[PDB]
Amino acid sequence: PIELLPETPSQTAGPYVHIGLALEAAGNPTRDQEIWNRLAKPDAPGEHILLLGQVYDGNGHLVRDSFLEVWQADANGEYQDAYNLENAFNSFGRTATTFDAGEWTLHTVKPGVVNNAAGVPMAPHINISLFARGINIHLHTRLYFDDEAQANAKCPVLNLIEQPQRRETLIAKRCEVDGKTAYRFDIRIQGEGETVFFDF
Amino acid sequence: PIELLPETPSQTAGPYVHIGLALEAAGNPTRDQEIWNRLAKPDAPGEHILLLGQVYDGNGHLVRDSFLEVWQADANGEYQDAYNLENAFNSFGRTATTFDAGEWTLHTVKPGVVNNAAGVPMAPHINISLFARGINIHLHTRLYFDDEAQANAKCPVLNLIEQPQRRETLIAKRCEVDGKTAYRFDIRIQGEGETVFFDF
Amino acid sequence: PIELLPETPSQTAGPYVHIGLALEAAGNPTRDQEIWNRLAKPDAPGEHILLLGQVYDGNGHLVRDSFLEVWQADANGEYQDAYNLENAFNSFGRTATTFDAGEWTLHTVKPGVVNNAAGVPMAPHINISLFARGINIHLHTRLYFDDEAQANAKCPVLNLIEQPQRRETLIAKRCEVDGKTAYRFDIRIQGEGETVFFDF
Amino acid sequence: PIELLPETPSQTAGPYVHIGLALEAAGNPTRDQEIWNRLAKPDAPGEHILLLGQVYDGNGHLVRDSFLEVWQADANGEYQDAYNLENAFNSFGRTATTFDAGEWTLHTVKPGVVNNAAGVPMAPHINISLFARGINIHLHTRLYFDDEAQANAKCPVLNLIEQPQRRETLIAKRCEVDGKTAYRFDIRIQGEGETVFFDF
Amino acid sequence: PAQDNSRFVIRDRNWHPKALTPDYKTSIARSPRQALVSIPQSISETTGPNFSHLGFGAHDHDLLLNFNNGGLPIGERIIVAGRVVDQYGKPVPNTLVEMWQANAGGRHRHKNDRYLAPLDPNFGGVGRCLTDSDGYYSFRTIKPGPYPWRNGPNDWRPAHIHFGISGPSIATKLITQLYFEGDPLIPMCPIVKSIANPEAVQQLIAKLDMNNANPMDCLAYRFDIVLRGQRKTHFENC
Amino acid sequence: PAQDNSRFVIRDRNWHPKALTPDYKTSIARSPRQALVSIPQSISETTGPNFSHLGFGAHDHDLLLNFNNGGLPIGERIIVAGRVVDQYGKPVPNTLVEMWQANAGGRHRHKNDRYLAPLDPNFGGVGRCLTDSDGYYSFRTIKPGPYPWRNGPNDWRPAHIHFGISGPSIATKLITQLYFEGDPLIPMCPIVKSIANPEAVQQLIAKLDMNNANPMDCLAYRFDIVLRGQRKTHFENC
Amino acid sequence: PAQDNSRFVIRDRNWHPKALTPDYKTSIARSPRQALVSIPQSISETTGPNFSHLGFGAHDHDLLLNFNNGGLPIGERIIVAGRVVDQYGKPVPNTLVEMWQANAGGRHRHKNDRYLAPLDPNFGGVGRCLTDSDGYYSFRTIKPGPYPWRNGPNDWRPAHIHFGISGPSIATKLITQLYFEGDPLIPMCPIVKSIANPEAVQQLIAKLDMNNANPMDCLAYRFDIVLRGQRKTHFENC
Ligand SMILES: [Fe+3]
Ligand SMILES: [Fe+3]
Ligand SMILES: [Fe+3]
Ligand SMILES: [Fe+3]
Repeated sequence: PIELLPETPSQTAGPYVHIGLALEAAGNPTRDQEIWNRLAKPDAPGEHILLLGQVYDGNGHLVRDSFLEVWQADANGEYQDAYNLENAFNSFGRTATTFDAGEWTLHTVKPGVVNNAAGVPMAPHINISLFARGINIHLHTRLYFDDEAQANAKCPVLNLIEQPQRRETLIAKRCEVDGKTAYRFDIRIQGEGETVFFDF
Repeated sequence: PIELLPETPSQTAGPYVHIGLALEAAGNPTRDQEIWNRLAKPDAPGEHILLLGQVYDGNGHLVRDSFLEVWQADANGEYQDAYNLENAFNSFGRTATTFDAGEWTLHTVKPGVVNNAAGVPMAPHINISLFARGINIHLHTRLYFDDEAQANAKCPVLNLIEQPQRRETLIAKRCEVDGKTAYRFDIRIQGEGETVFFDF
Repeated sequence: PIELLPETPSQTAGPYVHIGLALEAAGNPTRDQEIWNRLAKPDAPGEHILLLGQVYDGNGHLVRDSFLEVWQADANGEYQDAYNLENAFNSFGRTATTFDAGEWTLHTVKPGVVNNAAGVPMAPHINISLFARGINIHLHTRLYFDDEAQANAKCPVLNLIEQPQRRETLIAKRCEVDGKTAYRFDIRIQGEGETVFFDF
Repeated sequence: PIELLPETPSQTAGPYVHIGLALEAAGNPTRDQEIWNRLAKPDAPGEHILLLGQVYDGNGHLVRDSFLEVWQADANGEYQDAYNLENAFNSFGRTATTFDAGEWTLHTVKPGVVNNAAGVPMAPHINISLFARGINIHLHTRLYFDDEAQANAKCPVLNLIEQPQRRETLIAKRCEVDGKTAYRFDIRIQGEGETVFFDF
Repeated sequence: PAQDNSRFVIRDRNWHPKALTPDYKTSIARSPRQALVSIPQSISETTGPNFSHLGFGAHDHDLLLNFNNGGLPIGERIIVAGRVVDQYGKPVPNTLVEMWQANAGGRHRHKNDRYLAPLDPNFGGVGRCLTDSDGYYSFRTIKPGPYPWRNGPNDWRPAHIHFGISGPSIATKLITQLYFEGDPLIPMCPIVKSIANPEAVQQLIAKLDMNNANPMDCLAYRFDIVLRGQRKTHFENC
Repeated sequence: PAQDNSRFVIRDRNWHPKALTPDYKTSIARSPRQALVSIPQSISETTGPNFSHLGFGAHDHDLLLNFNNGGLPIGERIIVAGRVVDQYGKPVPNTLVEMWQANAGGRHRHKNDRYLAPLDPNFGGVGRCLTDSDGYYSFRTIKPGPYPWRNGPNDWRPAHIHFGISGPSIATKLITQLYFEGDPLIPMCPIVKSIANPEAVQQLIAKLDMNNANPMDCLAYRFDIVLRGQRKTHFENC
Repeated sequence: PAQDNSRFVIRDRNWHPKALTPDYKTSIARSPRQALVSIPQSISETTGPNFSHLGFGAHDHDLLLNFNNGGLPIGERIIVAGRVVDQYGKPVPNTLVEMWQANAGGRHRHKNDRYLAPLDPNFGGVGRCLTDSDGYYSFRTIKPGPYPWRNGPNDWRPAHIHFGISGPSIATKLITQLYFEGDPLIPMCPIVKSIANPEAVQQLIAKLDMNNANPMDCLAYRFDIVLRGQRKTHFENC
């Protein structure tokens, strides 16, 4: 067959992933410019939300040395690629769970609708990549919203999952925290209730 | 040591098994003569029963593309090996579970008793082979009856299973479907309550 | 691919082919029973004919150490396989060109019509195999009759030949010799006017 | 020594060459634009000629599945390389002989004179490439004109052919078809009068 | 009625694929985590149906004609033939052989096949036949096309045909897949790679058979299937 | 008008097939018995048409749609793509590439094809395309089936597609055939065996290209064609 | 906004480490037991952040200086440099490369590192940089030392430096570890041994690069990274 050069193999981020990538959460001084958990400056368009969740292992213990990167469209269904700390909105951001903060958070806006490669709209989602010690190659998932039930039933992606129960693990449950709209999205890596992870 | 020719290797029966083995079911036109689920015709001797079950995977979900082959003695405990669609009793049959049918059913008579190689009687049992996608080599099991507790307690095959709670998985439960005597044999492929599978 | 045992390779019959196969034409005493040039006893059915021809090489010189075997249906279009020197007709026979006889002959009957594998009639022909020194693997040809023009135009075999002129080389020209119907069929092995040879 | 990448090897154009290169001819529907046999449109400058020939094999039989590509200077002796179906003159064309057409024809103007690499003029010539089944690599030839005897006698390409009777084979014969000036170039592939073929 | 006079060679479960072969995704939730319990062979295992009296239609083995809707299927005409023998090399006579497959383009005639390649109006995809006295079987069909499936992101099944074979007993029944000689998809398919030993993969590649082909018509492939060796019982219960 | 500024590497006639290769029957009466006369390269040989302005239809390279009679051809969907370079490795931009082939079953859409396999109502069999600035070309089609022909008694052509390539000059134009990777018919075909060196046979086997395939849709093969190297003239007439 | 014009070559999950690799203890509870669900690539997977306008400090690729409490770190001064290409060998310009590593002693500047090797007060451990127009990146740093960890009773990670590379999309983002030429700890570590093919391991080893070293000042190592291949979309929804 035709053989290309091989991709460099993945390796675990390890316990000290924070020092290269969450300088604050390692409790080390920062630089002038850091990629972090504020996607939306408070004056950006769309519905402002707060995301949070916990990450469990197969024994049901909290994973507190975990790192998350996210990618999502703005409120109009557009992916803003030029990262800049001066934009009102960026489509990328990073967040982490710590020994102190067992929980992660992210401040952003509910993403609008994007179409897939066939022109079919997917429901609002945020793409999530999860790295931590013990994970050899990061895990890809998607975060969807419970108040979008209809778009969720028609999604070409959520419908590639055979079992209806497994679709429920990608669904974040709406709540409120200090008068602000919040969604909780917990990740179970292994076991009872395992979140669905994707390949692409 | 002495080597014989090796056995062609098994391959899964795949998602489309019905197209070649369960014609009606793939929703295709049939041939004049098919190997199906009526093992006994209404004027056959013995007690008429109806069996049914559902097939589960490791996550507690139905296996809707399974295909089962069964082999059993008639009512006086003899294997009718000459298959014929005119005979009143065939010892062999075939059934499937479909997206439409989550359940398989088989119309037969309760089998009689046969001896093992050592001369010891076995409790009434149907021999079962199971095939489906994701199964690389088929599985072997035996369906026993719950109202044949004394014969079951002395069967020299059920006794080869070390743990008692494991012998239970092999016991179809007497019930009633349309007021006609029935037995329910559910198969759990993997997990809690996994059905015992054999090798011989 | 699948490989069978190889066929034994051919070798030239050589100059002395006559001694094993034309004992008379080598001028050696014969045995009680010889396979020869009289296919038809004079009282056999059909139209009695005399065949003769010469065999040239590529330089136009006569080949006088040549050996021919023939196979043809009787007058009813039937191939008589049981060779016996007492039958009125045999479908096989052998003949040869000598230093004395530069010409070969055969006494037989015009063959009736046979069908090919698709049921289509071939025109009357005699199959000829030619062996001699200098020929590594014998040559197969067919002898057809000039007074059978119509059957010849419809023959599935003569029509497998692309060029119309090359079909003419398999056509024997009718003549008479001492009041007896004769056909001359000359073979040119090579060169101007080369007879067509077949593979099968 | 220095080795470059080797050239993909040639393969015969086969019996079905017309299906991809001479669409009308395979008796198939055409596309809006085809590369065919009219090199000059009626209002193109130069003397209009019509060429035709037949193609022979080694046995003196017509080659009815040949396909020819030609390349020529216009009337002032220039190669118009930009192919366009609107130009009044294209230097390139394509023609074929069919079971229907034993003959190819090409509608062009007599070409002008061009110099070789050394500055010496060549006699008017059409460059020809020939393809057919049984030809593994195509053949190169040049068509010259018989009424251009003086230019032909001094052409530095015709003079590279050692034997004079061989130079003749390259000379198309002036004739008349429908009272329109024509040249006849017959090709003999093999044999007596074999056309000279080139390599460059 | 059938008699217990036979024993069958125990299966080599390292030769056959294992239950759990994770690269073949579906197998994760479909395989037992406990061990198979081992049982001595009795008459329940050593007898099996005989299908000699089954009423076969004239084109049951002839996929070029058994579906037919005034026509010929499109694709490579091929005869697939072979012989069924046990591990000792003994032929296996009047055995049931079933097969099924996709069409030339990789589409299966079944509701669940959502694949873009079209259905061929003159092709069904099923065949059956009983082996002769010498264990020979044969069918005629069109070579299936490879097809994509949702396992990994750009996984493609090599061309194959599925086979079922009953044999003398239910201890001998097998379902397998024939692949075709030289298919560069073979080494990449996770279902094929579920077989650990490469010499076992080889036993599933039907080889091009020119001696069996019909000149000017159809090619042929040969596929010989070997079932568990059958022996007579000796020294039992003493 | 075209200028003589180029020379082309002389052809290796031992690399290419010879004229007379008797196992390929037709070649007996179709090959010259005298030697090719050798000529220096002039402008007649080093110039050739450029087809940039040729009016190509939208589906000219797309055999799945260019014939179409309310439908999709039956057979393996494949993209065949590659690159055209000269012997020095330089790409060959805006070159004409033509191809033609049989259908899935080995039948050609042409009067002379008398073969029993049927015509596919949605398939033509021709395509063309111009290479891009980098020398890339590409088409989409169905994998042809092999077919029988009257050469020897049970001779079968392997699956192939025919190719024509113009290149920069008439000295570079070539017609060839692509075969597919692993086809057990390849080593047996007398037309393929007309090429004496096995490394030259290799250059005609299009290889399976999974990185170029469209997941859940069509596979791809790669075929790179190499034309005579082109150089600038140096030290000529001194 | 970003546009979906690209497709990425599918990853080989047999080349990367598997999720469950038992000798690497922490992976046992941190790995899916269910199969990864394949999905087709869309604009959500095919676009990613571009860090061209992020504002890098002057010393962010310079670990000898970016922490600095008026002094130089202790340890082998080395330049680590290389190039980032895709699987087609195309450079990946303007991509973000970030790296983190321990000090000359195996100690990380992090609260959970309770290891007895001291902190180096002039050393932080982090850098970042953007590749150039040609795919080149570069760092100045001190060679890290090996450290022990609580996995088996006497396990030691070889010297390594962590890298995260963004690439053009989130489909290409990758986290890996670079190892040093000839470190005899490499073949012994369970984290390295989670990569099953040894050639794949070989790609993680940085080679001593003397041509790039500064005489009398610092050695150099070379590490090139290969990101998933990027191709244009072709023949999509016809
Ligand atoms: Fe580390
Ligand atoms: Fe299949
Ligand atoms: Fe001798
Ligand atoms: Fe062809």
